[PDB]
Amino acid sequence: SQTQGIQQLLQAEKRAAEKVADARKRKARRLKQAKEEAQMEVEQYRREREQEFQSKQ
Amino acid sequence: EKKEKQIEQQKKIQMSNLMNQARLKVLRARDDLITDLLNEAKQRLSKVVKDTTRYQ
Repeated sequence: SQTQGIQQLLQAEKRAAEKVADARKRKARRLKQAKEEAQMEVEQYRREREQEFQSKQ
Repeated sequence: EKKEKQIEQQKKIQMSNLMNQARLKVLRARDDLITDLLNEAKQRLSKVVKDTTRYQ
C-alpha cells in the first residue's frame, strides 16, 4: 500500500535520473558528431586549398 | 600564407637569376668577339714581319 507508493517515489526519481543520463549521452554524442563534421570541413578546406596551390604552381 | 609566400619568393629569385645569366651570355659573347679581333690583329702583325725592308 504505502510502501508501494514509496517504491513509486523511488522509481520516478530513477527514471528522472535516466532522463538526465540520456541527455548527457545525447550531449556526448553531439560533441563527437561535431568532431567529425569539423574533420570533414577541414578536409574540404585542405582540398580547396591544394587545388588552388596546383593552379598557382 | 607560409607556402604561398615561399613559392612567390622563389619565383622572384628564379626570374632574377634568369635575367642574370642572359646578361652574362651576351657579355661573354662580346668578350669572344673582341678576342677574335685581337687574334686577327696579331696574325696581321705576323704577316707584316715577313717583309724585310719595313721590318728592318
